Amino acid sequence: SNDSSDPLVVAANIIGILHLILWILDRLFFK
Amino acid sequence: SNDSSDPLVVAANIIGILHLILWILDRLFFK
Amino acid sequence: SNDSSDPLVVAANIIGILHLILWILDRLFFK
Amino acid sequence: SNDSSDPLVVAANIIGILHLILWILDRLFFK
Ligand SMILES: c1csc(-c2cc(C[NH2+][C@]34C[C@H]5C[C@H](C[C@H](C5)C3)C4)no2)c1
Repeated sequence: SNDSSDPLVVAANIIGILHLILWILDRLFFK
Repeated sequence: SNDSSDPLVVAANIIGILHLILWILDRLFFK
Repeated sequence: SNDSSDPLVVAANIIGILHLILWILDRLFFK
Repeated sequence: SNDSSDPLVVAANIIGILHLILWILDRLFFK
């Protein structure tokens, strides 16, 4: 079942997107 | 149709590239 | 054997995750 | 030929790795 798509690929994309939420927030209060 | 390639993979690459544009800009005015 | 999954994909996810560990730590002592 | 592996996937991993080289350098001179 994981042959079609591995959880690492899905998690990787999710992790990167989540990072943007936190990094973007910091950019909002940039100095 | 999405079996060949999922939109998450394409979006992930696009999101990462876009992040660089914003992060790179900040690096330009580094201090 | 690498046809099923290339090491680049696995390494890419690992590299991104590792980056978060270092970047997250910096955010902890943010100023 | 690109069916086996798309250039976007390879480029994505390369782009992320390259980002670390620049981001890591900044961390070296952290303040
Ligand atoms: C489908 C097949 S391979 C495949 C795949 C995903 C990745 C990692 N992508 C990242 C995109 C952004 C966000 C994360 C760090 C890097 C920039 C690389 C995850 N590497 O390969 C997907």
